[PDB]
Amino acid sequence: NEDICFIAGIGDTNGYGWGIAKELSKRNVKIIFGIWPPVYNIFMKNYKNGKFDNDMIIDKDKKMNILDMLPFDASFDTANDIDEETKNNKRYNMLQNYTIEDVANLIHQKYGKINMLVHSLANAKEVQKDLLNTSRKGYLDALSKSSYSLISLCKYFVNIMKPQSSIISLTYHASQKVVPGYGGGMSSAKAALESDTRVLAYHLGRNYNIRINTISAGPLKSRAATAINTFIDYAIEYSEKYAPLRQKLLSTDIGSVASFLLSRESRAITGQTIYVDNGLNIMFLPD
Amino acid sequence: NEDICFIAGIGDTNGYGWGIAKELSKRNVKIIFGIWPPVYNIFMKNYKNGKFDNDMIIDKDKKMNILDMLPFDASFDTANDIDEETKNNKRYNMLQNYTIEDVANLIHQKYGKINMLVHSLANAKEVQKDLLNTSRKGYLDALSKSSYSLISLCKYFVNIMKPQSSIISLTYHASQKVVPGYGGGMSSAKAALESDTRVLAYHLGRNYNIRINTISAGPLKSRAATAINTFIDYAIEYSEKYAPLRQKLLSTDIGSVASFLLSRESRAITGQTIYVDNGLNIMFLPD
Amino acid sequence: NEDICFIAGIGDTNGYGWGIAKELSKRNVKIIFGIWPPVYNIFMKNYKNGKFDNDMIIDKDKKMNILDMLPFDASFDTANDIDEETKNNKRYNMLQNYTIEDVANLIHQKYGKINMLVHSLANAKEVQKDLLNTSRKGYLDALSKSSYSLISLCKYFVNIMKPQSSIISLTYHASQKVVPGYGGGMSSAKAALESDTRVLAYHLGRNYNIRINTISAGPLKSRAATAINTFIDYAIEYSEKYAPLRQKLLSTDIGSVASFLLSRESRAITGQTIYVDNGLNIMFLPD
Amino acid sequence: NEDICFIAGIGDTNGYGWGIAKELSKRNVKIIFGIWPPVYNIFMKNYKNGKFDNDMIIDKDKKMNILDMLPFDASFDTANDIDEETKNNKRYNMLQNYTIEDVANLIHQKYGKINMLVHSLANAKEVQKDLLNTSRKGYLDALSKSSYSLISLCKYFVNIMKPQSSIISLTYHASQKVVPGYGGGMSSAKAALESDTRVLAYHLGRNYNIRINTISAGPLKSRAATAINTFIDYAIEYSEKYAPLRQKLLSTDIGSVASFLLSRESRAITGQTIYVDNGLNIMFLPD
Ligand SMILES: NC(=O)c1ccc[n+]([C@@H]2O[C@H](COP(=O)([O-])OP(=O)(O)OC[C@H]3O[C@@H](n4cnc5c(N)ncnc54)[C@H](O)[C@@H]3O)[C@@H](O)[C@H]2O)c1
Ligand SMILES: NC(=O)c1ccc[n+]([C@@H]2O[C@H](COP(=O)([O-])OP(=O)(O)OC[C@H]3O[C@@H](n4cnc5c(N)ncnc54)[C@H](O)[C@@H]3O)[C@@H](O)[C@H]2O)c1
Ligand SMILES: NC(=O)c1ccc[n+]([C@@H]2O[C@H](COP(=O)([O-])OP(=O)(O)OC[C@H]3O[C@@H](n4cnc5c(N)ncnc54)[C@H](O)[C@@H]3O)[C@@H](O)[C@H]2O)c1
Ligand SMILES: NC(=O)c1ccc[n+]([C@@H]2O[C@H](COP(=O)([O-])OP(=O)(O)OC[C@H]3O[C@@H](n4cnc5c(N)ncnc54)[C@H](O)[C@@H]3O)[C@@H](O)[C@H]2O)c1
Ligand SMILES: OCc1ccc(Oc2ccc(Cl)cc2Cl)c(O)c1
Ligand SMILES: OCc1ccc(Oc2ccc(Cl)cc2Cl)c(O)c1
Ligand SMILES: OCc1ccc(Oc2ccc(Cl)cc2Cl)c(O)c1
Ligand SMILES: OCc1ccc(Oc2ccc(Cl)cc2Cl)c(O)c1
Repeated sequence: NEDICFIAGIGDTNGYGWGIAKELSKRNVKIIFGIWPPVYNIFMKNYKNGKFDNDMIIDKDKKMNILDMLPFDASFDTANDIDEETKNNKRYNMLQNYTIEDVANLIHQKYGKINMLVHSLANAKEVQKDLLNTSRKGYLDALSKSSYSLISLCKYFVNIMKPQSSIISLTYHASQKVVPGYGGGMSSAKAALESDTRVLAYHLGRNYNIRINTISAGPLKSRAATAINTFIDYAIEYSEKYAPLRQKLLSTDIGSVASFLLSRESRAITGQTIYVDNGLNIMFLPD
Repeated sequence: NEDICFIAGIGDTNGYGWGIAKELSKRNVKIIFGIWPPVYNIFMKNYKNGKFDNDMIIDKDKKMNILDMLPFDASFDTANDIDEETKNNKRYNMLQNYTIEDVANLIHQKYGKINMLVHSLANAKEVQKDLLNTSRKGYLDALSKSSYSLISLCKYFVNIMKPQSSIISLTYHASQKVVPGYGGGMSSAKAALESDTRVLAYHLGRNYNIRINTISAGPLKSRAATAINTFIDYAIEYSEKYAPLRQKLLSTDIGSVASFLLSRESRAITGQTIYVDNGLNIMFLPD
Repeated sequence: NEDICFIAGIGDTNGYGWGIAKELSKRNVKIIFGIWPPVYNIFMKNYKNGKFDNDMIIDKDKKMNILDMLPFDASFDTANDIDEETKNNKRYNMLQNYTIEDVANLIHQKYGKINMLVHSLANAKEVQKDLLNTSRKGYLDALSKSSYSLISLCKYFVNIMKPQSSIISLTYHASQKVVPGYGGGMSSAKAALESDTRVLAYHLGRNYNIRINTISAGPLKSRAATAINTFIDYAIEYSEKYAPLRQKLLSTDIGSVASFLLSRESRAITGQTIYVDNGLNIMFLPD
Repeated sequence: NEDICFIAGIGDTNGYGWGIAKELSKRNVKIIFGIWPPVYNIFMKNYKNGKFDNDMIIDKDKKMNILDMLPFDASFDTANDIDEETKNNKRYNMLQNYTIEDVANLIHQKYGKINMLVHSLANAKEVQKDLLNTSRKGYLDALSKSSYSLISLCKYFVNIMKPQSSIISLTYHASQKVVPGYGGGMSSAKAALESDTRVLAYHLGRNYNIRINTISAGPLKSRAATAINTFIDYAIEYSEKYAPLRQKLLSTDIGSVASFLLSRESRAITGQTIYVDNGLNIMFLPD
């Protein structure tokens, strides 16, 4: 009663953002979507057209309660940060107040203080090249959009959160062990993120009593996964064959964990990387 | 319903076992206590004399419910392991079916299959001596009671548990980083426990579809903690001053995490060490 | 006989770069210095003036053999990457061929193929602000100069290295555990670096048979350490008081390890973070 | 000179003990072998009959030098620990001073203080059974012989060692990640060993100025490796195909690392697990 969560990084219903939204809904948490401008209008259209009606069903009792849907770009911290090419762009020209500070302000102006924050987004222009062939521009882009965006989101959203609020992001084990196709500095971005989760936990915990953790998810066939070089088909087959738990990993499996970590039940957990991957991370040798 | 939990390692209401019991009770889980014979009688008398009535209060809306109390010694796998001296000992003479196998059979005969199992016990004859000064007997004692007991509980209880059951144990960071005062091969035992948790997640996940995880708890002033000599006041004071979250760590804080890991909501987590310690583990240098 | 090492990141003799140069010298490795342009001329002047003569003494037998000293800026991958403000800058206008590709070319043109590479440099414009107050520009700068620079150096220098060559960089435990004054995204930069060391180890090992590792050094009172917010005086006092080995950490302590990892003796070690810190990293609770 | 190393765990020339001996010999270190009584006689006869002559060749410039060969059983701390049956056993009846304390005293009486100590031994009665199926006796046997033996060697040998001495042992990644086939509580034992290495680095560093580290070696086809059942050919084949460095892992590869960690050149390293495994440990998914 009175819980609000902003979920940054929803493009459709096949990702972890949706799975997190669903499980939170089971707890009656009011959901707000942060949607990347290039895919905002298409998302809105699909929604209006009922494409997601089946995916919104929680069970016999209720449908997902989406409070709001807002364009959100993690590339830009403030209004001042947008360049001419973006201002003049087909998809952006028709929207506004989609930088991180603007979204924080706008949510606060519409619904007040919130208490749950979800970072569920990543990007890397050069993800299809291996680390050794990644440019400076490509590397920094991955860190900017996949790691720095977490820090920015915290800096701006903490002003509009209640004490004892909770924050999560999503990571991948490629930060810790070598995953060949996970290129473009995504492995690097994820390494920074897991470390940043610790440092942030210190500052937010001491200064605001706010917790932050990260979930290291197993493979899910989402939009962005399909962008990597079959990679995702391999990851999923391998996981289902060699993980300790031979079960299909679902986005709601991550969602049920996200929900717990965002609740008061996990009051004593902060700065952690929690693995939700059917135990795959524990294996050395495939058997 | 049909949720039954066996909690192995309860002697009073001051430890993590009680905190886990209270939190599980809040979710309507049936609780069965396994009590070490040296303190079983004192436990029962206190209970009967209503000495724990206060401690069983949940909401003031609700009160803890305990299905059964059973004598239990995690030193003994089967009846045939019990040495003549122990079986005739003043505190054991009067008790029956207290080995790991017998307690498994007993519970199964009385209530059928269970779906939740808690290892919440440790012991070490030589905990007061630092590692270098620990004898072979002392070290092996510590591993036998604090680590092997977990593997044995698993071997015998997996026959009385349903698929998708969950198992948790409790550990301490001294396994990964040096804590002077944590002697006797206790650090050794917790390191083995945390490694055995992975190995067992493999076997139990593939063969039985059963999860196992361990919680690395922060300092609580329990009965056993005081037996370390003072050490625990130091640990508590240090934790409350330097942890990211500066709040008093409660037994029920661990309880609610335990409860989550035991429920179906952590379906995709297995073989992990989950830290519930106000984030202290993430720190390097104090302030 | 015939070993050449390029050391990127020498400003004076109080850092780890110098300590590495010294120990390598003991093995008769030919040393080449990569010196950051802003401090190139001052370094050259001090050298010419004999300020380092005492610091170059190895022992009774010999003086350090410096093959060459070159301006080197890790901010720039190629000639194309330099902007007008830098081209027009007091200290830069008077030098050339100081981008990473130019240095690789120039060394190769002068001395041929080399077999030992050392990354011993970091920078972060906003190091004095905590992570939460660090800007995008500040964060990315730290990653650009402290982490991406390693990848670039490998991409360009592998063309001019022999099979079985070896590469190292320097890191700090702040990537793994929270160190309060280590701000500006340096903790983040170091986290990316340790992870990048793994990914690089894969690519360089499979494609070129080249090894790469990173040394996680304890505190040394160097130029850059003095830039952090007494921090370094605290770090050193604490380390000398609480590390398992109560001895002054010397730059040559790191140098002797760097030397081993750059030699054939460590033929089977790659992608590792090796701690050289008098064991400090193993402690949880100060005693 | 005055460098003397005791190597505990040698039965033939096919293990890591021999490889460590050869590498130490190359540095003019005096070698003393501690040989388990069940294979001591067979070892001596082979040696005397010149069966190891080939294996002792270093450069063809040089040949291994062995100061002494001693019967040694790491099961027994002192003479008073030896059970009547063992002392009268056919293979033990003829031997004397083979406990940890007696071998320490003996070496001290014969050669004075030593500065290098190698634990290169492990055993487990039930290694063929997976963890879940390991008995209490088997598990405790594995910890007693493979882990406790290290602590005991330390306690008794620290009296016959000089300050700035160094101690190494050998471990395997199955402590940290799951390796099916590594049964008997061997994984448990290696996890305890790796934790005890930190705890002992603390005590030994502060009280004696003595270092201790452990090497996590990749697969070598030793005598003991074949006793696991095949398991080791599998491990080797997997390692040579998937490791960053695709070259055959040799015993002397471990030897040279051991030699570095035992020398004064690793003065600032203590309590670490150093991986010498062609970088396999850093990988997540194969190709
Ligand atoms: N899918 C997997 O297998 C997997 C495994 C581990 C971790 N993850 C992580 O989970 C998170 C969610 O991704 P997903 O797997 O659900 O795929 P997804 O495509 O559903 O989610 C990624 C979202 O990030 C958004 N995004 C990209 N750039 C952005 C920017 N600059 N500003 C704002 N939004 C931007 C995209 O619109 C997209 O909706 C990611 O951080 C990913 O790294 C995914
Ligand atoms: N209290 C802390 O600070 C702390 C921190 C980390 C982990 N832990 C862990 O939590 C668990 C419980 O300890 P606690 O702190 O709650 O103290 P506690 O005394 O409340 O719990 C220990 C219980 O284990 C029982 N026990 C001991 N040996 C037994 C045997 N052979 N068979 C059956 N039962 C036996 C004892 O009777 C006792 O009731 C332990 O595993 C401990 O390692 C405690
Ligand atoms: N000193 C410590 O306590 C400590 C502890 C752990 C790690 N380290 C690491 O050791 C490495 C060496 O630093 P140090 O401690 O010897 O101090 P240092 O100042 O002697 O070395 C840092 C060098 O990096 C150079 N540099 C900065 N920006 C550069 C750029 N854009 N291009 C090229 N060079 C640039 C500087 O000129 C300087 O000489 C650093 O990576 C540091 O992070 C230091
Ligand atoms: N070979 C590998 O693949 C591998 C990989 C990682 C670690 N290791 C480790 O290396 C060490 C040596 O094993 P190895 O692979 O060289 O096989 P090995 O047979 O060459 O070494 C084992 C030696 O230990 C001796 N030993 C056993 N019990 C003893 C006791 N109670 N007292 C004294 N000596 C005893 C045996 O006689 C044998 O000579 C072990 O600790 C093992 O765990 C080996
Ligand atoms: O199965 C592993 C896996 C699949 C998808 C992932 O998400 C991304 C990967 C790359 C990029 Cl550019 C963006 C995103 Cl959202 C991910 O992190 C890990
Ligand atoms: O605050 C840290 C801490 C306190 C108590 C603990 O529990 C024990 C410690 C020693 C022994 Cl012999 C038995 C137990 Cl139950 C523990 O594991 C960690
Ligand atoms: O004692 C810990 C410590 C001291 C100095 C360090 O090096 C730097 C720190 C910050 C910046 Cl901007 C640049 C460099 Cl070279 C470092 O990494 C860690
Ligand atoms: O290739 C991995 C590997 C092979 C052999 C090993 O050594 C032993 C394994 C089991 C037992 Cl009973 C005794 C020893 Cl010496 C080991 O530790 C790891």
